[PDB]
Amino acid sequence: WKTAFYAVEKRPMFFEQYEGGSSAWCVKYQFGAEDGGFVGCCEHGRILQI
Amino acid sequence: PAPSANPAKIFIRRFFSAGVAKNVVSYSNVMAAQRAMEHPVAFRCLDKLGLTVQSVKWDVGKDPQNTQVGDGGMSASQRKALQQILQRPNPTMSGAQLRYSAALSWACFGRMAFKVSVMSDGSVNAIWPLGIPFLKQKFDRYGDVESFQYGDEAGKETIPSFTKVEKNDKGRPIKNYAFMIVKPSINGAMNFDVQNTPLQAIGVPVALYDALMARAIDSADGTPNSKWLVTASRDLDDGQAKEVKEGIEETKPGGDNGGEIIFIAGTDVKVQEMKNDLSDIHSKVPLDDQARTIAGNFGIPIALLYDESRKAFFEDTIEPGYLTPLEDGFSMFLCGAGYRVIFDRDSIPALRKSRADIAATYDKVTFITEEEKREVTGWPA
Amino acid sequence: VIFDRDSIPALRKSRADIAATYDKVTFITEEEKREVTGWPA
Amino acid sequence: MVKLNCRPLCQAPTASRLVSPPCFICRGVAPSAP
Amino acid sequence: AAPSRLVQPGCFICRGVAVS
Repeated sequence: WKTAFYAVEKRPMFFEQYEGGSSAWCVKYQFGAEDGGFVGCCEHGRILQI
Repeated sequence: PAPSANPAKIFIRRFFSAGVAKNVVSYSNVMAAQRAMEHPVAFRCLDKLGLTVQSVKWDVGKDPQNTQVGDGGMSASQRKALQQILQRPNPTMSGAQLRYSAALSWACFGRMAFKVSVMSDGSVNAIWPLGIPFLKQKFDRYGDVESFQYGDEAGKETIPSFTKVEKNDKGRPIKNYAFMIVKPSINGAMNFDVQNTPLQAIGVPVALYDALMARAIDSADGTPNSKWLVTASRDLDDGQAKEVKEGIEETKPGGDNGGEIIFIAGTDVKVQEMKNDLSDIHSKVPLDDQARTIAGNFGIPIALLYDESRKAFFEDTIEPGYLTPLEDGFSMFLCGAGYRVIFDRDSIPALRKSRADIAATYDKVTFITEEEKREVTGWPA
Repeated sequence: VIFDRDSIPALRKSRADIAATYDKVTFITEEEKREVTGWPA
Repeated sequence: MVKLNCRPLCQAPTASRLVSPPCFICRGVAPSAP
Repeated sequence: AAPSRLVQPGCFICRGVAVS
């Protein structure tokens, strides 16, 4: 797995008070994250079926 | 002592996420630092700054502000061994090369990292600098970094930080750790902040510089280097017009009738001499200005690229931008209180005359004891 | 909290000269000759 | 703006079977007959 | 890759006595 499939992370999970759309009586929070993944060389794995 | 509760918890909440081993330098900055080593002026200032800091000589010594009578020179043998490594680091490298690479990485990224191999009793065994582009670190829950990851898949040495590591009964560590010396910036975020590098504010003029030099190298080859655009008239009998060409042509240096006049009987030919200025190909005026900007941003007097400017460059940017932070970083966690790493000022060849006269004039004063006359110009005791 | 002015590398020359000329003054006690250029006591 | 909220007064059970890998057979025995 | 089979040896015992 260390070379058959890679995991991509760019920017971790984050929150922030969304200034704008938020008034003196109601808050609007906004969270986000940026990540992805792909296969490496797929001659390194194997699958069993029926 | 340590209360373990810093106000840096404002970022691990949501601005950051624990246990992720984030990289310390953005890849754009690494590429900018890599290509800045190929640029003529950017490399020149870089290797100058690296060279000067590399020249200073290290030593461990008693610190001046030694109010801690409970000296932290715990063994006086660890301090002896610490002197050994500062003069002879990890094999196949000297202390000079360590100073050069440390200052270079600090100038390029605003960061300094190292690795120690303390044997079992506070006696450091060797020092290794760490490649800053591909060094990743992971933070704790409260406010700080605990270990550094060095390598993607095979390299997985989660070398602990100096913060959490197996300490001796007095406080000295027993196993490896790293330093991660950082340069401060706005809005705090001691370790979560963005880097602070001159490379942050030199993107535009270097782009201007390479663009103009691209114009320069391009128009150098491509503009004809010929003169005397001669043109014939529209009744000239090719068979004798060629005689006109060979007549004009056979005047070159090392020609039979060269330097004599050209006589054309009838059918007036007209020559015009091309200017071919080619003396402003690189745009001299808007090129030195870009060179000055990428120089001033690194903190180097233009005159260097007279002795007054050299003394200024030594005691205004190099000293309080590379020498003081590196010295304070090592002094913070490499040895106990009361003792710290020092470098000799008199080892700088540009400051020798200044120190000399300062020493001479102080000698003339009388309402000052001898010991304070010493300490004001080095010379501890 | 105090920071020592003589730690400024550019200020060393003037402090050196200002101390030398003060040494030549005579109608002034030693203690005030000190405090005028640092050096508390 | 009403936002409803419902919680079945009564509940109910949930049964299921526990089929398990059978006493196996092997595909092809050497000493045999057509 | 196309799904390849995983044929294994069966119950192999004898080479010298055919069954009646």
